[PDB]
Parts: sequence; structure tokens; C-alpha cells
Amino acid sequence: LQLTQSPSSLSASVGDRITITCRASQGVTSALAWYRQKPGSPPQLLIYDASSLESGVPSRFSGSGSGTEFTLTISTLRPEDFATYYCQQLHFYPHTFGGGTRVDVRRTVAAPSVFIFPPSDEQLKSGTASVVCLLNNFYPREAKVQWKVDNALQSGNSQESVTEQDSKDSTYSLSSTLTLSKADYEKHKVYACEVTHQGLSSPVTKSFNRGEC
Amino acid sequence: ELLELDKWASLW
Amino acid sequence: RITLKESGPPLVKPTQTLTLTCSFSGFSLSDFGVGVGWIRQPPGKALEWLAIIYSDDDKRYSPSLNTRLTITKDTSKNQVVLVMTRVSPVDTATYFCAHRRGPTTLFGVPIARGPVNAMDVWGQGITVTISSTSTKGPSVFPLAPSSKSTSGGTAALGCLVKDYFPEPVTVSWNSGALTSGVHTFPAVLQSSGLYSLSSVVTVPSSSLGTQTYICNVNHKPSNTKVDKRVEPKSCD
Repeated sequence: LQLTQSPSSLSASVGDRITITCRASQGVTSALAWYRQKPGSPPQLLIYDASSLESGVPSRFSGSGSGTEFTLTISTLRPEDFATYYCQQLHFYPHTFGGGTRVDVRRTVAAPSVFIFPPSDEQLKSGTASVVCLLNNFYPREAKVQWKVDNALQSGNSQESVTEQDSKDSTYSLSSTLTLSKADYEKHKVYACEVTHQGLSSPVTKSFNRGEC
Repeated sequence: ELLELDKWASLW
Repeated sequence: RITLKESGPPLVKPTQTLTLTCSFSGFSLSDFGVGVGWIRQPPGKALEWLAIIYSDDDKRYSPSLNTRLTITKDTSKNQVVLVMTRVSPVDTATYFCAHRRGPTTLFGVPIARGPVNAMDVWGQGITVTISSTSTKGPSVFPLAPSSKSTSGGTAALGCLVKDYFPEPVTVSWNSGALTSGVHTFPAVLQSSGLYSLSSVVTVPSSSLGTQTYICNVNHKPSNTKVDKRVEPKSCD
């Protein structure tokens, strides 16, 4: 069984009305629950049995559907509603959760500022080399970062980390870290970070040639 | 899909 | 009035057995049809159902994890235990226990399914990390500001906090005097089994010549404190 939630992410403002969808690969009758989870807290039940409002849950929340199509509705979004939502089916074992729906504070599109940092001489002496690419203060959250070493696409030897949405300017920031051995690092010239984002007319590349001084 | 039904799947 | 709470070790080594306990109040596992389930959440990821046990000792497991899972109860202690054998690093997650209602009953008769179709109360969660590494303080390297790190009158710079264990690490800039524009990224677990993060800040490029920038790094588990001064790149 697959439970598919859509969208994965959505932007919204206080007072907005939002609708989140959950589809099941096969019928689960009415055995469907919705939860809200705030960062650092356990999930909290909103709706049980597809449409039933859990005791103590504000009336703005409601649910609908039966069989394979289910929707959660928040009539008027409150600040506490910026959070991630999950559905769960309990008609078959194993019970299954959907993949989640992130709901953040909408703002005007903002392309990230991109910076690339070569590895420090200090790190190099230690035998390893980290190349850091920084995407600063962008919105919305979706970004694509691509590493190329002398035109060779690097796959599987980088890791990303993203901040929580900033409480002031409502942007995110993201780091992508490429790790190589010193020996490997010194075999190559061009290190390049390519960034794709909605706010960029086209992909932005930030690069350097190692040793160039 | 040969899935097992939940404990309560057959209750009204 | 219903409360649940998970307990167990925060750290287990690969191949070892993890035992988690759920302690509850406000309900009894003698209540007809009541369930206690387990759900986990890997860092940054979604909920994953693990298991459930009922008042009648009926139990069910995730098919994908079912050879490694055992679920038990002691109805008189108000506890449920989950055992997961042969742990490995994929098993790093926050683990929740949760209550499932039994059906509506009228003078003992089940008259309605409804209420069972959710997990209505959850415990707070227990973070469990699976790793074979030992305590290790980080190395701090500079992320130097430069032309390739300049945007208009703004430059970015930072500190790379590398190869530590376990979490957490704290970072400040200029002993607290610099807070604006600072982004300290969540740590990632590398394949080596050690954590790494980086902390950045954007400042005015004009200021690079005069203002001094230092990151203050504290890894309490290893008693490691580092102040790393960060200078503009030389080969820019």
C-alpha cells in the first residue's frame, strides 16, 4: 500500500485556507487519520476516521473522503499551523503514514546568494578536503545544487544541510559539502557548484581553480 | 495486494 | 489525562539490541481493544510505523523490520516494550510510543469502529543514535571570505566544524557580539560515523579589512573549546 500526500510543500499566509490531499493505492474505507507535527514535538491528532474531529482540536480543521481520496482542510490558517502534516491509514497492516506535507510562511521569491569556499590549507595538511557551497537567504525552499570537478558530475560524495525558515525574513539557507581525499583534490583544477532555483532566470555556477593565486 | 486487514477493519 | 513516555539508551552500537520502554498513564491495557503502537522518525524524514500490541496480546509488525522486532506488554505495570535486534545506523531515529483507542462500546458491546482509526495520544519521543564511534572533539577549519564569496557589499564567511561525536556542538561568533546574518547549519552524519557542520555569516565586504571574525566552538561531550579566527582568503 502506498499513501501519497500532495503537495509535499506549500506556502501560505495567516488567514489563508489550505487543502492537503492523501490518496491510497487501494481503498482504505474511512480508516484515515491526519496529524500536525511542529518541529521538536510529537505528531498531534487532528482528524480520525477520515472526517471525525478530535476532541480539543480547533474547529478550523476538517477532513473529507472515503475509499482512496482524502483531504484535510484548514479553513483559516493560524501561526501555529506552520508545521508538517501527515496522514496515516489504519485499514490494513502495516499501518502506513504518508510522506508529509510541509507548510511554511509564504514570501516573495528570492534567489539565493551563492558562495563557494575552497578547502583550507589547514584541512589539506590533515589529508582531507572539503569544498563548501553556500546558498544564502532564498525562498521558496526547493533548490538544486550540482557539483562538477573538471566537468565530472559528482554523485554520492556531497551532503546538504538546510536551516529552518528564518523567523524574520522567512528565507532558508543551504550548505552543500563536497568531500575528497587530499590526493584526489590535487589531481583536479576546476571546482564548480551549480545552483538551480525558481528565482534564478537560469542556473548559476560558482567556481574556482585550485592553487590559482 | 495481499494485505492483512486491521483488527477492526470488519467492525461497523 | 492519557500520557505516554519512552525510555531507553540514547546510544547503541551496531549489531546490538535496542530495548525501548513505553510507560503510560490514564488508560489501562486491560481496556478492551486498546492498542499501544510504536512509530519512528529518522532525522529530517517522515513517520514510519513499526509495530502495535493490543489488550488481548495480539501483535503486528512492519513487514520490512519484522525479523528484528518483538513487542511485549505488562498490563499491570502499564508498560509496553519494543525490542529491535541487530541495530545498524539506519535505525537512528526518534522513537514514539502511542495509544490507540478501542472501539465504542455500549455496556461492553462494541457498537462502533470509528474511534480506533487514529493514534490519538503520543509520547514525546526518544532519540536513539546507532553508531560505533567514540567521543571525539571536532577540528575547526576556516571558511574564508573572498571574491568568490562576495555579493555587492556583502561577503560570506564561516567555520567548518568537522568530525565530532556525539552531538551536540554550539557555535557563536565574536563571543556573542555577532548574531545578525549568522546561519549555523544542522549537523550531518558522515559515513565515517562522525558529525560535521558549518556555521556561516554574512557581513559587509568593506569590513573585512578591519573587523576581526572568530567562531567559538563548544563540544561539551569531549570538553573541547575552540576559538577560530577567520581571515580573508589570500589567493583571491
